[PDB]
Amino acid sequence: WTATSGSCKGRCFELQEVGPPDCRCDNLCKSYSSCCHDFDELCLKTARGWECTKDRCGEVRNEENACHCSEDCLSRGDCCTNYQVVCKGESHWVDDDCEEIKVPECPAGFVRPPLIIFSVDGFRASYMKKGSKVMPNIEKLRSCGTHAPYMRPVYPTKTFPNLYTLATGLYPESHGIVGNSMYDPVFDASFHLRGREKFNHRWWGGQPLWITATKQGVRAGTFFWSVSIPHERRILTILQWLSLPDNERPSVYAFYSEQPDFSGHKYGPFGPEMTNPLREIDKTVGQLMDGLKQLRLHRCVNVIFVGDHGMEDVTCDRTEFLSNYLTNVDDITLVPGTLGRIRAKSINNSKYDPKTIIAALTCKKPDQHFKPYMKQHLPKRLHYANNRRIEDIHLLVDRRWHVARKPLDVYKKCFFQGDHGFDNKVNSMQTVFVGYGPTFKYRTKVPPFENIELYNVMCDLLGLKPAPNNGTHGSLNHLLRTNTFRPTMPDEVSRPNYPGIMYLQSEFDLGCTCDDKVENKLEELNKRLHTKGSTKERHLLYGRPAVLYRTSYDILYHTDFESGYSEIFLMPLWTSYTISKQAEVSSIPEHLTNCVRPDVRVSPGFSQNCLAYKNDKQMSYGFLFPPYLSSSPEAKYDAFLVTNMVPMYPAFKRVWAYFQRVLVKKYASERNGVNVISGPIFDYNYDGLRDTEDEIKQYVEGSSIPVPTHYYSIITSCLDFTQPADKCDGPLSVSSFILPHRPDNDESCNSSEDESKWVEELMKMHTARVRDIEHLTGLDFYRKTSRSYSEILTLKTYLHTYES
Ligand SMILES: *[C@@H]1O[C@H](CO)[C@@H](O[C@@H]2O[C@H](CO)[C@@H](O[C@@H]3O[C@H](CO[C@H]4O[C@H](CO[C@H]5O[C@H](CO)[C@@H](O)[C@H](O)[C@@H]5O)[C@@H](O)[C@H](O[C@H]5O[C@H](CO)[C@@H](O)[C@H](O)[C@@H]5O[C@H]5O[C@H](CO)[C@@H](O)[C@H](O)[C@@H]5O)[C@@H]4O)[C@@H](O)[C@H](O[C@H]4O[C@H](CO)[C@@H](O)[C@H](O)[C@@H]4O[C@H]4O[C@H](CO)[C@@H](O)[C@H](O)[C@@H]4O)[C@@H]3O)[C@H](O)[C@H]2NC(C)=O)[C@H](O)[C@H]1NC(C)=O
Ligand SMILES: O=C(COc1ccc(OC(F)(F)F)cc1)N1C[C@H]2CN(C(=O)c3ccc4[nH]nnc4c3)C[C@@H]2C1
Ligand SMILES: [Ca+2]
Ligand SMILES: [Cl-]
Ligand SMILES: [K+]
Ligand code: NA
Ligand SMILES: [Zn+2]
Repeated sequence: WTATSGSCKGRCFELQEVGPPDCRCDNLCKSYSSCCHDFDELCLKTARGWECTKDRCGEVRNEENACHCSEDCLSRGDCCTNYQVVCKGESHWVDDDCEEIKVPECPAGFVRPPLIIFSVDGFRASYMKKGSKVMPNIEKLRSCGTHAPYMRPVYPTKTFPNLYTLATGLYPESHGIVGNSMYDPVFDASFHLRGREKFNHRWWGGQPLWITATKQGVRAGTFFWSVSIPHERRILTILQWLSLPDNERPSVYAFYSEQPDFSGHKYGPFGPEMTNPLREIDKTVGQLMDGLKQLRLHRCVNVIFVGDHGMEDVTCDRTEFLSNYLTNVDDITLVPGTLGRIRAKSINNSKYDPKTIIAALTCKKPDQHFKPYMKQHLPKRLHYANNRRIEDIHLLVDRRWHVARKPLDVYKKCFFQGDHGFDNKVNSMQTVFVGYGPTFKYRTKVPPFENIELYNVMCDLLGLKPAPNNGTHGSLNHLLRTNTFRPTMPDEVSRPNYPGIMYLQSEFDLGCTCDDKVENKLEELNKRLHTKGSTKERHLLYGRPAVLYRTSYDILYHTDFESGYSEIFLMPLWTSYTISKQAEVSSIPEHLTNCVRPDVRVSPGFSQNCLAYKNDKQMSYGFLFPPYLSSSPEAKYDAFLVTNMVPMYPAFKRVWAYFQRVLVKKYASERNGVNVISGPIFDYNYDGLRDTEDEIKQYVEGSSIPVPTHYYSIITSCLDFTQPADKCDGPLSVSSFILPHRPDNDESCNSSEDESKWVEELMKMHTARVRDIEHLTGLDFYRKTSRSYSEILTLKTYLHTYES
């Protein structure tokens, strides 16, 4: 209850939110039904419109006007944005040549260049090129400032999760806004687009930029705008706030546009009706820049033009219905549309079973346009699992489709032609980034990057310490002229041991055999050299990975590969090897098919054993360095050491073998050699972060051999592929993946076919950043290169997306 009997006189868009039951006048009061009686009259003036005309010039101030063309308007801070153009012979900002802004040019009393965030809903990346004719203001920011060809949103590519990811630098799983619609089972409360629950603070995790600023003494404009406040009023309010006295003036501001998203839903991303909303956005950008120029701020303020997600063609007739798959359709609740989330309709129903739901949804129709997952088996690059608000069952919907529960949900709930929400690597969901200002670079294109990285840079722009977040601070330093953040590499926490030969063969009782009793200082001094590290600079091109937690592990050298072998997990944390363009693939000799060899550098007590794999009817084993790529028959024996073995389900050995036998060589052929680092990942609580040993839920039967949830590989080569991977003088090129280690290939509907028709497609879906592997393994890669640390941070955030 508000006593809406007070007045907004001189309080319009006040920056303190006064507490009930004084009446409110802030840009949010409408949404709370709490505005003073006279809010509309005083604060939402519209008389005479938004532009000065020739006859208004020098007018007598009339306070009823939406904006002013009188002589006192510059000092009152409330001229129409085109005042100087119309009345003082000035040019529009878009008509001025662009001129490098080397230093901030700010009025006296400004302590730092203000930051203005101009955010646009549904602004698809390809609008920058495709709409460029009708957006001259936006085109000027883009070509004169710093721009990326596109910016990757987070999953799901829905509005609330992405705008709040922009504000916090966090994945939705960590900030808690995991959809536009949510149920939280602990609160027992629902979050909806319509209604008052969504305003409650307990949904909103993390620390958004306006709170980070405020706590550090930087004042912030209010980020939220009621839908019915016209764009022109939002702009004039920002400019008014920029004329406040020094002690009252914010340093950071946001503008938000519901367009082009709003028309994109009705007309599709490229409908002919979309040209108007692009013109209109651009005209708003021009009003802002004209208004800044008037206040002498156009070479002082940093502007970010940034979208939340793109927009795809999606129509009612491209809907899949769960009623065509499930017999028990009324026992589930579905969150529907461009993603699916399924939970039980009632917790009192003990006949509910996720396994039979998943199975009824798996590979059931030839053209099926969604795929079911338990949330922990989603591609780790989505980081969409670690939150009680994300339902255990997830459907990843193909681009251009919806999923709904029953046909009656579509016709009695076409009505629309565009939507978004799909997988964040989809081209149509990509969005935009431009920075323009003294602190951004001049006419500089930067590579695509993810929206989780912007929060750190916004903090950098405002001299703030960011709250802990999912960006990699320093990865976007190349966007900035100054204010760069200079990180240092993390300190290694555990140092390796370098074991020599310490055990005789008969000390091992592992149930392993190898047909190897077949056998000079020519070929004998040479083998000693190889076990001491003599070929280590061929196979370890960027230094050893550092271990950033407390553990016990051994470096092991071999002719063809080097490994860091964990005595705690009984297998390598990492295995590093280089395959040149010239390398040849050989088969495993007949006699050596089941060969496993004790490693005389490593105690029986810290080794796996073959018996456990024999006794374990479900689990087999594979090798991290592939026997197929051995440099010689003799070197091949090294690949069968017990210390190169890792537990693998037969189903997963199909994927791994094809990767190792076919794909590594293919990559070495195309990239002019590749360095590969491979290893296991344990993430049983699906939090994106390395498990400690007491979190492991599965072992090889009768043993202490822990079973990985995933296997990773990082594949590096020279960005200039005229140089071979092992003699590369400049920037690197990387692709990586984190394959889920699963006992079936149910994910891959074509898997009964030959691996050439399905494995590479699985791997592409599970593409990852080196940074994703860092979090999952507690390792730090690329510690010894000739590149600057900032450039290495950017390489570690790279994602190879396989889109066109
Ligand atoms: C992406 O980046 C993010 C952010 O960096 C990473 O997420 C962080 O990762 C940490 C490890 O998972 C985690 O540390 C936890 O935190 C526990 C305390 O957490 C609360 O406090 C947080 C701080 O708020 C304040 O921030 C500043 C200082 O930074 C202050 O000035 C202000 O005053 C702020 O208020 C807060 O952020 C956090 O919020 C979460 O939970 C809220 C609901 O309660 C949500 O609103 C919000 O959205 C957050 O939700 C996410 O995170 C939680 C995990 O916290 C998760 O469950 C949700 O699903 C969701 O994903 C809290 O309010 C701390 O107590 C923990 O310590 C335990 O474990 C250690 C083991 O070493 C023990 O020492 C300790 O005793 C304790 O164990 C005990 O408790 C156990 C139960 O957990 C029990 O089993 C056990 O037996 C013991 O009794 C631990 O440090 C961060 O909280 C988390 N931060 C955020 C924002 O998510 C993320 O990892 C990155 N992702 C990737 C892939 O890299
Ligand atoms: O006023 C703002 C600006 O809010 C920020 C926050 C952070 C922010 O972060 C920053 F600054 F870093 F960009 C920027 C603007 N609003 C965000 C709007 C989204 N709304 C929807 O109703 C909605 C729901 C589903 C949709 N699908 N498609 N479009 C959709 C739109 C109303 C909200 C009002
Ligand atoms: Ca984990
Ligand atoms: Cl949602
Ligand atoms: K077995
Ligand atoms: Na299959
Ligand atoms: Zn939308």
